[PDB]
Amino acid sequence: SFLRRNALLLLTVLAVILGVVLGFLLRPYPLSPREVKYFAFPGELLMRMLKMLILPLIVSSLITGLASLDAKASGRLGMRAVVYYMSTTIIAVVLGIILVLIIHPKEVLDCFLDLARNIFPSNLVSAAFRSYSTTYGQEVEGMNILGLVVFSIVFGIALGKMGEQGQLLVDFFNSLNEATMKLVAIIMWYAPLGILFLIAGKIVEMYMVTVIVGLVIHGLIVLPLIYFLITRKNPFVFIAGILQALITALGTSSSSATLPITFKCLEENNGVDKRITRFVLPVGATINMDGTALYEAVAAIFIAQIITISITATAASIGAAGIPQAGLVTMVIVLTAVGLPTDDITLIIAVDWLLDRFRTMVNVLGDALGAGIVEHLSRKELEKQD
Amino acid sequence: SFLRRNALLLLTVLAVILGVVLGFLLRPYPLSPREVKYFAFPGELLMRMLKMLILPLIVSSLITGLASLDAKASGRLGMRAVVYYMSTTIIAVVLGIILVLIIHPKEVLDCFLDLARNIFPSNLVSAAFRSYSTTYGQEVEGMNILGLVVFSIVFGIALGKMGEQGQLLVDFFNSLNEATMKLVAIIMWYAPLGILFLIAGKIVEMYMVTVIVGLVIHGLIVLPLIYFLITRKNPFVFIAGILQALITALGTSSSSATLPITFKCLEENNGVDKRITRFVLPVGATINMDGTALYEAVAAIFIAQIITISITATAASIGAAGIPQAGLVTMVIVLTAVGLPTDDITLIIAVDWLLDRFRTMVNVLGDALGAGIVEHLSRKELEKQD
Amino acid sequence: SFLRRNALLLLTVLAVILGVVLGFLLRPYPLSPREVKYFAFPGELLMRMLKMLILPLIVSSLITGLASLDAKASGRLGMRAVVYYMSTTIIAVVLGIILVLIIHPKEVLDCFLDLARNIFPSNLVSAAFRSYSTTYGQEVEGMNILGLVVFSIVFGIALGKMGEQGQLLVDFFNSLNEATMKLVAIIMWYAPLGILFLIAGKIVEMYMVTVIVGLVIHGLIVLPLIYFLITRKNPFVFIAGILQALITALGTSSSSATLPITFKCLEENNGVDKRITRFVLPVGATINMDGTALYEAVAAIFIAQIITISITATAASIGAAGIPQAGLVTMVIVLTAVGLPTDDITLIIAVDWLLDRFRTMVNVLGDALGAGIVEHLSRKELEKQD
Ligand SMILES: COc1ccc([C@@H]2C(C#N)=C(N)OC3=C2C(=O)C[C@@H](c2cccc4ccccc24)C3)cc1
Ligand SMILES: COc1ccc([C@@H]2C(C#N)=C(N)OC3=C2C(=O)C[C@@H](c2cccc4ccccc24)C3)cc1
Ligand SMILES: COc1ccc([C@@H]2C(C#N)=C(N)OC3=C2C(=O)C[C@@H](c2cccc4ccccc24)C3)cc1
Ligand SMILES: [Ba+2]
Ligand SMILES: [Ba+2]
Ligand SMILES: [Ba+2]
Ligand SMILES: [Ba+2]
Ligand SMILES: [Ba+2]
Ligand SMILES: [Ba+2]
Ligand SMILES: [Rb+]
Ligand SMILES: [Rb+]
Ligand SMILES: [Rb+]
Repeated sequence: SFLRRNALLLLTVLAVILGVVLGFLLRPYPLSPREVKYFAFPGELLMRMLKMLILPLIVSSLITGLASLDAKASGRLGMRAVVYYMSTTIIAVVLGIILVLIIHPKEVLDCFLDLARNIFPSNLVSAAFRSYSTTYGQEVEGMNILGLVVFSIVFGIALGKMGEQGQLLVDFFNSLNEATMKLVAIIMWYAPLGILFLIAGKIVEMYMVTVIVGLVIHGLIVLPLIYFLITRKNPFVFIAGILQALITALGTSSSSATLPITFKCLEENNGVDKRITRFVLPVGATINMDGTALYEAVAAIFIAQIITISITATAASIGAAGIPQAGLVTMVIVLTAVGLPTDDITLIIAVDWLLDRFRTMVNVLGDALGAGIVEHLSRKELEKQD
Repeated sequence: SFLRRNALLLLTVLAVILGVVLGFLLRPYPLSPREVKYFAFPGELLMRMLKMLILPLIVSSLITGLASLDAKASGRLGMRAVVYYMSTTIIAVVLGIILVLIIHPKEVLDCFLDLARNIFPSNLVSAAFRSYSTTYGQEVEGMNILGLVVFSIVFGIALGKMGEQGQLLVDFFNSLNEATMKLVAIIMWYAPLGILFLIAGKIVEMYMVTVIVGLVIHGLIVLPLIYFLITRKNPFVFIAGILQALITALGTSSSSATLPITFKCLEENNGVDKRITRFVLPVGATINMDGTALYEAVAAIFIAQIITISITATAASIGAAGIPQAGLVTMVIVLTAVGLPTDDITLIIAVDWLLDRFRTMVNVLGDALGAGIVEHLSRKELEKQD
Repeated sequence: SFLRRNALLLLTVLAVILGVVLGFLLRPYPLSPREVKYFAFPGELLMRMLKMLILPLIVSSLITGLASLDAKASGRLGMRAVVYYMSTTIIAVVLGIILVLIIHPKEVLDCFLDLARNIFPSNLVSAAFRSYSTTYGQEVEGMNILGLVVFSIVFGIALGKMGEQGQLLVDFFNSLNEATMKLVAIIMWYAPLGILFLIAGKIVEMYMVTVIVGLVIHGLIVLPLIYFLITRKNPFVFIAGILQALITALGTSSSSATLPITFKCLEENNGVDKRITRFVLPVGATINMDGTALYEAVAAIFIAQIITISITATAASIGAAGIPQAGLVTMVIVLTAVGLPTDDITLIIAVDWLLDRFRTMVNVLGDALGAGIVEHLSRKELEKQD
């Protein structure tokens, strides 16, 4: 009965172990890294299929998400969601400093300007695939999620204040979100074939231990106890539904790439209201620092062998939303403010390929558990609409 | 009562004087021009917020603008609008020659080919952010307004001939125009904070006098007397409404960047019919040469110290719609036809930063006063639809 | 009466002869090839006008084409269409080997990977104008038709399974297809002026004979006899309607560029059902190899003076959908698998300018005659919907 009910998640569990085993079976690499790319190809296709659906999901989710909700109420439960994104990050930043205290193993100012320049895009067509970042054309390949999310929020809320006239395109983007979420059903089945070929190509190439210690204790103790404190419901039962999304989080290593799956794992598996998931999930894929700030704060102290380092590490990953090799460049810029050499970066690249997979896993769990706290803390607002 | 009724325009007047004063207070610049960019940043954000809204306003304005109007009648009042864009330019070109007579202070052929190549875009997605211009990829960053306006006009009129089937997406773009015009309400409030920081960063760096003499006499005598001749109504009362747009025209220095504000200053402040503003304003932001041809014709004679120079100067700025540093490159190409050195251009760049602000001010007033003449000369066509 | 009924096709026939005559009248070229570009300009404008309409036609045709049809039935008549695209190619590849037997006159593996990478686009906005192809950014200018067609098919069929919710945007893209097909009426009239100036600029610059022999025998014997075998109707009567599209196929030399005209020549001239033309024509503009594989297979044997060469030549042109100079680069990659020098390519470029015009003519006829066979072999499926 277990193999019949939960069939696809047992396949992804089989894909993780088979991906490690087959990868370790073909570990002595006599072939050039060019041939490794040809081997990791079936997993590379899944990423293209997922990246395809990021843009028409993020745009359509928020536009309907802020329109379905009253402009006055949505602005209030939105501030309630900010409470989660700020508190969990504060505890994580604090946890990172204690973690290195017991077990010790482009300009800086320009990144705060590029983040503000990315928030308000110059062209929405250019925002859909090019992100702004000052270089010495500043626009470079990689979706400007921070700009599209900002426009979608103010555009979506403008439709809530429109009513009669606005009703047309709101029904359009809801049908569009339903269309893009009907394409995700097929992408979920290609995931086992993808993941096993994707992680196998990435394996064939004490700080590492420090990171996982803090990441697991935050995702299994800190975050679930925050959920149990307000909702008064078991967190593992909520975790059981989002299992098909948390396993893919390791393979994808991007919260944006897993967003189409994470959406179905909350709306279908756990049974969470669409009106709040469409409001929490897109913002959470960029604003949430729970896992990525906890990874970057530990990275700064390890190579050095306090308030200024934390703020710079936060504004780094928010500025580099879904751009390829985001963690690689952001760690360089954060070292200019502290005054540390860039020679140590040549070693963390050969260890980030497995550590970034767990970084996303905490980030995806945070947005999912965040929506669970939001739903319970906004039940009266949701009943007002019905 | 005056401070209560007209509050935001008194703030922009305060922003202009405070922008000059604070700029002159911090005039001795010990900092590198890189730091000037960081200072002019709050005004740089307003430009990104305005450029954001250009594209979804221009596309949606014309599509509904030509569909709401009868395909037979719209084609006729359109020719009536061409009468304005041709006559005012002829008088301006003539005024420029008299102005230099009393007070004397890529190829040419390729620009006429690039203009024709820009009119019909090869790809509408590429047209939304890349303009065609031959270089020795010809497509370069900067919206192809000339191509999007052309498509929107023939696409919008195709919906007027569609009727029943076409009614769906016409109601979509009208709701979309209403959405983009509901976002402009917040951008209008960021303008005082923007303008004061934007003009201050631009101040810290007899021909100049000749230009303003011709520009003021055209905008305060020539254009208002043309309005008073047909409408038989006071032009200053019409100018009083568009005050919030004319002040921003100095700061933005682009007729396209001020189009979202100019739209509200005509539809809300002066109380002009949407059906004709959506028809006159987008075309006027590119086709109108009243101020920019009057600036370029005087530029040619001053550095030289007749029919061929005027036509080449007209087709230059129409070809370079909203592309950055349009006046800088177009003045180089116009000198090849007359046979004059490019050494004189190194001096006008340090004076254009204040002169281009008044160039746009005449251009924005021309499109606004043009719509006023169009409304009065097409009252019977508008009554036919009701 | 003949000049009155069929007026525009007699003009395009006049354009072909006048284009050759005027071109041969101005054959001794004393002007640099830069001036030839300025001469071929009125035909260059038609191509921009046609390329403009490719993207909003391909996207809107398939989305409504798979939604109007039942998800179960469409998947079946789709397999019936694959029968045509596979059988006609098999006969063509076989015909090419017999044609060279009687009358004898980036990596290879990467192209099979790039084709799979193009099928699933990473970003739909980027897919609308940039195609993926590995180079040693892989994304380069030229519409990713293979990616947009794939998305449109799975997105369109997702709307058929949506019903009530999906009904909104399906009526949108059908009105949009009707809009883009109402713009094509004016482009059809610019074609005679275009073609005569476009072919004249291309003329002023035994293998050639071998190609036309096989191309004419396939398009006038093989393909029409396949039509007459199933439909039991005269093929020349069906060819008579699509005459306005077949003449333009010579001028455009691209099946995608002629798609907007080919659509009207089937829906209006021959009177074919929209539901199947919108399903056959976009796929046929890329997947069909009837003419282009017959051109490339003969190209390999001529320069050499069997199963491995045919498969590589097929996957080459499908990978290079509508990208400029597709036949030039694909012939280089196919020679690496066989092991032949690239010195022979410097001669075929000066002969492809007339041979590629007939290559498309066979490809356009194949898609048109394919739709004719599909309609007759799916009459019962079409009656089920009514
Ligand atoms: C800096 O990064 C952000 C931007 C937004 C948010 C919140 C959020 C989430 N999650 C969503 N979906 O909507 C709103 C939020 C508000 O705080 C306020 C709320 C809102 C209401 C009314 C007018 C607004 C005008 C501008 C911005 C937000 C507005 C909408 C959080 C972080
Ligand atoms: C060269 O730059 C331009 C293009 C257009 C215009 C006029 C205009 C303004 N303002 C608008 N909104 O629509 C039309 C205009 C016509 O003259 C004619 C009118 C029109 C009616 C019917 C069919 C047409 C077909 C092609 C072009 C315009 C057409 C529309 C002016 C300058
Ligand atoms: C490789 O290049 C292609 C892709 C598609 C096609 C066929 C086609 C044509 N012509 C169209 N318009 O739709 C479908 C086709 C199917 O074979 C199958 C059919 C279909 C039905 C149901 C689910 C599908 C899921 C994925 C792909 C096709 C699907 C749609 C042919 C070649
Ligand atoms: Ba957080
Ligand atoms: Ba509402
Ligand atoms: Ba004018
Ligand atoms: Ba109408
Ligand atoms: Ba075929
Ligand atoms: Ba249906
Ligand atoms: Rb990541
Ligand atoms: Rb300007
Ligand atoms: Rb071709």
